[PDB]
Amino acid sequence: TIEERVKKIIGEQLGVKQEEVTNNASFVEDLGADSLDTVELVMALEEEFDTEIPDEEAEKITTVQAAIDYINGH
Amino acid sequence: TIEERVKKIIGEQLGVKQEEVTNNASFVEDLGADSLDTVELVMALEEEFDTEIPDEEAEKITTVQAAIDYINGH
Amino acid sequence: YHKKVVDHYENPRNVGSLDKTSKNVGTGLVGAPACGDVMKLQIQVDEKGKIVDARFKTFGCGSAIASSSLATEWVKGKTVEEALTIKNTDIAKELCLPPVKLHCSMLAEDAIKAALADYKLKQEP
Amino acid sequence: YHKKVVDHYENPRNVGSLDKTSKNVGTGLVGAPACGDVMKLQIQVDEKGKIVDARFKTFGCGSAIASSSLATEWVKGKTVEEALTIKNTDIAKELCLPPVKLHCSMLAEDAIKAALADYKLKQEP
Amino acid sequence: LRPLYMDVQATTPLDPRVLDAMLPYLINYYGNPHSRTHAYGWESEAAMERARQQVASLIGADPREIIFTSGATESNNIAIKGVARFYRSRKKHLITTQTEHKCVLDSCRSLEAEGFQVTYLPVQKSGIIDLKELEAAIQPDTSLVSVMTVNNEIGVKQPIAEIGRICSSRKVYFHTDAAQAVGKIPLDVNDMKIDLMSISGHKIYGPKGVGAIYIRRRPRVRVEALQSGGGQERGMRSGTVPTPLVVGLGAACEVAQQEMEYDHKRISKLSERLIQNIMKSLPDVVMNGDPKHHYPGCINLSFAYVEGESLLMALKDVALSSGSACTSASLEPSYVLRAIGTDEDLAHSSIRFGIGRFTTEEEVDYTVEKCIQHVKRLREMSPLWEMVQDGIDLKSIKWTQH
Amino acid sequence: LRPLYMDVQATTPLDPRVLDAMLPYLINYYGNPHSRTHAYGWESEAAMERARQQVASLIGADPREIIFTSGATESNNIAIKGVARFYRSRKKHLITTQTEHKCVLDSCRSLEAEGFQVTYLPVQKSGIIDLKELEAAIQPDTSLVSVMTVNNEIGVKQPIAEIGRICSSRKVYFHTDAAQAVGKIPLDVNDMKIDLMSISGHKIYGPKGVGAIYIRRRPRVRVEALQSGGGQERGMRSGTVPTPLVVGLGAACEVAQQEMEYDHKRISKLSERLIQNIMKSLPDVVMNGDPKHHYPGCINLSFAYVEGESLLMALKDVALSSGSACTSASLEPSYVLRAIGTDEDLAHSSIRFGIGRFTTEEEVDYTVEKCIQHVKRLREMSPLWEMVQDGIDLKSIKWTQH
Amino acid sequence: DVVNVVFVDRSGQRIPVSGRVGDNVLHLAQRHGVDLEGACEASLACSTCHVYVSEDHLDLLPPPEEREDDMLDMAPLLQENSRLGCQIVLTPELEGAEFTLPKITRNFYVDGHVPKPH
Amino acid sequence: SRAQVLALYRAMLRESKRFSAYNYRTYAVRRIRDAFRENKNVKDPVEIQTLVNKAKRDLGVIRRQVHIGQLYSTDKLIIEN
Amino acid sequence: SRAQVLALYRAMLRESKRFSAYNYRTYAVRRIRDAFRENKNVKDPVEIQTLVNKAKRDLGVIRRQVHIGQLYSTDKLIIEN
Ligand SMILES: *P(=O)(O)OCC(C)(C)[C@@H](O)C(=O)NCCC(=O)NCCSC(=O)CCCCCCCCCCC
Ligand SMILES: *P(=O)(O)OCC(C)(C)[C@@H](O)C(=O)NCCC(=O)NCCSC(=O)CCCCCCCCCCC
Ligand code: FES
Ligand SMILES: [Fe+2]
Ligand SMILES: [Fe+2]
Repeated sequence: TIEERVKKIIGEQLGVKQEEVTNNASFVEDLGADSLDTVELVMALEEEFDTEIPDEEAEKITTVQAAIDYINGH
Repeated sequence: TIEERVKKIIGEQLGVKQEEVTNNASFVEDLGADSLDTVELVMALEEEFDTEIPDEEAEKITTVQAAIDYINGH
Repeated sequence: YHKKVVDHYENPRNVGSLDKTSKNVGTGLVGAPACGDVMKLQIQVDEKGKIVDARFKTFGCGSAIASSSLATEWVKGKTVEEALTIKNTDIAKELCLPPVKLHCSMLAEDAIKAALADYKLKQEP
Repeated sequence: YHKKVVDHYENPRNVGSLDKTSKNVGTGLVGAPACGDVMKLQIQVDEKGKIVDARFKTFGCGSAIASSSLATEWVKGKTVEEALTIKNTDIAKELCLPPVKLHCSMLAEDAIKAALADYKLKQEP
Repeated sequence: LRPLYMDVQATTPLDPRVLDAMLPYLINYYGNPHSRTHAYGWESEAAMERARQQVASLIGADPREIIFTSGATESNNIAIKGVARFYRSRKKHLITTQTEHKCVLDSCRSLEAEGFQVTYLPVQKSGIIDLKELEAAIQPDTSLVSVMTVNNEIGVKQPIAEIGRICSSRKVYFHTDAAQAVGKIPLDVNDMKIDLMSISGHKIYGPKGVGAIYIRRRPRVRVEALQSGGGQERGMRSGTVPTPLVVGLGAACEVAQQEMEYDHKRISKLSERLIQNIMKSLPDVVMNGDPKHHYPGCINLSFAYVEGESLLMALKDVALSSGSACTSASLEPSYVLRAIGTDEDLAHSSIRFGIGRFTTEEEVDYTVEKCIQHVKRLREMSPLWEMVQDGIDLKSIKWTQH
Repeated sequence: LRPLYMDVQATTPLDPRVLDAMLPYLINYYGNPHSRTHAYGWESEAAMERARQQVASLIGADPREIIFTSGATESNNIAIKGVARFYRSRKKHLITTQTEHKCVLDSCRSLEAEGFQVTYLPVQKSGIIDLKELEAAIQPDTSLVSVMTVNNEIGVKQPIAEIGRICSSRKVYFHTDAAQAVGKIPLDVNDMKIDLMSISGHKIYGPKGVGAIYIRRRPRVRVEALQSGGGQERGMRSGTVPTPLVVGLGAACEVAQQEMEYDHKRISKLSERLIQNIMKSLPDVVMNGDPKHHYPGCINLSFAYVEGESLLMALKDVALSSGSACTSASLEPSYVLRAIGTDEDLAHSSIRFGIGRFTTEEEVDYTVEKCIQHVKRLREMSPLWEMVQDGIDLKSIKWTQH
Repeated sequence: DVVNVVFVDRSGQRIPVSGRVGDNVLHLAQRHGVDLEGACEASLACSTCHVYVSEDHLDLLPPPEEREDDMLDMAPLLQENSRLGCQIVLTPELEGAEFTLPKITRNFYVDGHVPKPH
Repeated sequence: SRAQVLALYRAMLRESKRFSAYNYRTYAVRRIRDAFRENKNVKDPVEIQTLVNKAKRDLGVIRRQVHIGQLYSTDKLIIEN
Repeated sequence: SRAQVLALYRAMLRESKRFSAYNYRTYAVRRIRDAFRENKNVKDPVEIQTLVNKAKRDLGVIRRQVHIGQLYSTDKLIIEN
């Protein structure tokens, strides 16, 4: 499952007890994360799902749904 | 002049008094040079005329005419 | 560390103890002079005069533990007279002990002699 | 090397010689005590008592050559009394000479004094 | 796979910043710094002076007070022997401690063979000297007092500032061996009243084969040089100064000055983690040295009824050190643990753990788990542990030696 | 643009093969070679022994006879002072030459300050000692004879094998300073009957801050250690052995053993070229030292009527060296040129050219051309040259000093 | 204004000297044929004017400056009563002062060479 | 400067994750994260500019050391398994 | 083996010409050209194989040192102008 692994890394990277990672929770407002944490979450996503997310696509990844959509599409 | 420069390096690389360099003189038989000298002559040609001669084309360069034809064509 | 010493250390033979009280068991507890190595070796001798079981417990370096383990299995199967012929040179030659570790083979031989002496001391009327 | 010393060594001023048999020319040839530096400074004095020309030739280190060149350019234009007031401290201060190179400024002053004394002796009845 | 490194007291890995600083002088700037006539020499000299200023800035000294050496062994030799020989005509007595490093102790012994008198001060159970004992031990003909800043084996910290105040009041030169302290705890030569100090490059993530000694200029301390030659390093250490090595030492000192507070916080956290996790799972484990005056990066623990070398052999995947006599090339028992009053069998049971700039929590946890398992196994093998379980006192045993 | 390097006698650039050999121990294998209990120490110890065998193979010795040091200065100090102090109870006399290096000479001077008698043998005008003079100078209480293999300033070669034969016949320990000879001319300790030998890493394209001393095992030579400590290096040099530096030294010795013949043939050709081209264009240029017993890589020329420092300043684009007192920090005249009988003004005019493994024919001819032009320019500036051109003898001048 | 001092040379010979107030010890020794090197001529660069001062007068000199102390670091056979002779000036308090020449200097003359007077 | 700081942080992390040696890799990652979080609330543009320049120098050092350590690489540690 | 030897010779020359330092570049070029011409008449295949293995090791050393010297490069010599 792709989105299961996406939620797992988001939970591991942000420390949200693997239960607040919904399909509409934002990284900055809902979850507790700043810009550096977002950078690291993007890099962790890149490491698990082997790829090279460009800057434009990385800036669009602000929610769990956005991350899931990018990983599934690519 | 392209072939003038080709003859100049051939003469410099082989030590032939800049007068033995002609359009049908071979590097091994007519001029005095071994395969190592031929390797170095090819590399010198590559340096002067900026290019990357492949192995197949380098093996075809046994005469001054062959060197001139390759340099002029490329 | 030589591979023989490493083998004996990581797979020691006959680690344990034997009931001190039993008539047919000798216990040898010895210590090294210029270091803290302490060896306890116990043997069991049957009615025929043959050593059927042996155990050890060693407080000491890896070479000491290897010497103790090697001395135990070497002791198993022999008689008292044969076991009295096990010198330290043989133990050290088998384990490839350097000069600084010769105290281990010396202490192992001392433990063997102490156990054998304890046994007949027990076998005296 | 300090840049002033380098400039004087790179572009020396008034290298050459003068007719030492002439009445109005004094020659000073001096040497350093603890090393091989040798200086020859010559000056030309006009009828008014003013120094109109100066030359030098130096066997020595770059600092010595710079000191001699600077001494020539400072000696041109002055009188004998004014030239008697140039000091090795001034030469060393201008060239920024480290302590080990103070022998150069000392030798340059000695050369100036020797040339002036030579001229005065030549101008004696 | 390679084992984990927890032996930072023995030596440290080279910091990548230090290597980056060194490489240009190993490739292009290879000139002799003592060549006075050309640009290779000039650039080498400039780099060497830059490194001197970096070291002086780290310890709060003037750059002219720093002399480069080949290591803290050479620095200790220079301090002790040079001071003692220079003031030989009036002063013939030296003071040091029983827990000093071997270079200091052997210099003092060879001076005793040279006619000097040496007092070896005892230490308390905590590993700290008694200021009353030092004050009573100072004689009118005392030349030098040598006390190390951080002990390399148990990590206790001596009261350097108090010792320096006492020495200054008594007009005695005070030397400290700071090889294990530089770049790890704050040091100020003027605040402490230090007259000489030894520094080692490879204890502070710098290169091996280089060191430095601090020698006070005001009021002037004199030493008699041990290495004869052309008069390099103000006449006190002849020979060619190894420009890449001294550049690396200077870069390491700058990095340490930048990183000390963060490093100390991290290491203190890691050290408490290691100590608490070991003690909460293993009975009969004691720390050697006093926690109140301890550098957390050097942890010396005794595992009762288990021999230290056997434990080390069991911990094949972790690089460590032990004070047991069976790890000595000459069966030397640990004189530091003897000096602090440790009983001999516990001294044979001591293990030294090192936590430095690059240690990870992952490594600490792995070491703790392996130690717990292997101490349990070796205690199941231990006759001393069996006898203790049976209530038979170990002191009362009549061991049959030979 | 950077100047050309022709100062190999002062120091050499690092060979890329040596750097390639060193780097793994500066990155990954950073353990202490004296750590007896883990794999980092074991691998460091193995690399050190490999390097020791490499050095011993280069000089024809058993590996057990090689002691690693911090350089040839330390090696010379160890040889001279250790031998003299160890045999102090019977032998009180030492022999060396007037042209030796400063470390050897200063060790002998400091020994003269602790009661020893030292004889400084004169040399002939060729720079070669007189064997009859040495044989007459040997006393029944003579301990040590020290003569360097290749002079660092004029490049003359002493008859080392003959000296060793004489010393063996007289039962006198023979030491040679081979810092400028190792890896450049053949050396065999047993054929030459050498008892002690000094080696320097950075003179043979190895790293700075490392060296070695050969000490003969059969019959045994003893020294008294100068550096007290833990007993490393068979008790003769305490301290941590710098594994990267000793690995580099071993690699450099192996490379020199493989490349010596080719290097000597090329260097000899280049040296002949430089000397002939200088002499065919400049009058009044003399070579210091005898060509018949000369190492071609060290060329010492005197340019009459031109001061050496001024010539060096004129050659701003070439790194060179001079014997002039004006290049000395204390105005020291050249004692080597004094010893071979060079008149002072010529000694003030001497230039040392170095030709090594990396010198090119391009560089040699550039140096020759610049030298010719600038010597002509400085002679046109020279009052001595003017006086000579006028027939006024320089010896007859009554110079007015002060 | 006459200061009477004594120079002790390497051989042990004692040389009485009748100096003056304001005199310089190096120049005063060289004027009287005492072989004190003094290469740099009181420029504080060579350290070869090194002398030993007698204990009864050492404390009567002005204390050395750190430039003098730095140059003394370079002098072989340094002692607690070591001074640079080129930095010492004669005062009436220095009556009877003795200056002993050290056996060697910073510059190497193991062949026995003696530099000409400066 | 926020975009420049984020880009520099990303570049530092990505290049530091390419360290061959475990100790250097873990240390560089931790240190960069701790330093950027430590200086999160700085206000003075001069101080921010200084920190940025220092970080560029550190990134250069990291690049060179990563490449050298890839040229000279050894086996992995026991805990990396 | 002739083609293999010629290819090895070409690779060694091509990479040695990329040395940043003048001394190393000139030395490596001259040394390779002298050694290959020196061993031009060897006949024992064992000796040829040994020489080829040595040359491969040397080529590896040259590659690493060229890259490191490009990472740490200085100005040119006065004669390269
Ligand atoms: P995000 O919500 O935008 O928040 C993050 C930032 C920093 C972008 C934001 O808070 C902000 O703009 N704050 C203003 C101050 C600022 O810019 N802070 C960061 C300054 S730059 C900095 O801290 C560099 C630190 C470099 C450390 C290098 C470590 C190298 C280690 C090498 C080991 C070998
Ligand atoms: P051409 O007519 O083909 O003739 C040339 C060859 C060599 C191809 C031909 O003569 C031949 O095959 N001869 C047989 C013997 C032979 O192969 N000789 C060469 C063997 S390989 C060799 O000599 C390798 C030398 C390596 C030198 C390394 C230099 C390293 C420098 C390092 C600087 C830091
Ligand atoms: S004369 Fe040179 S220091 Fe006194
Ligand atoms: Fe043991
Ligand atoms: Fe001069």
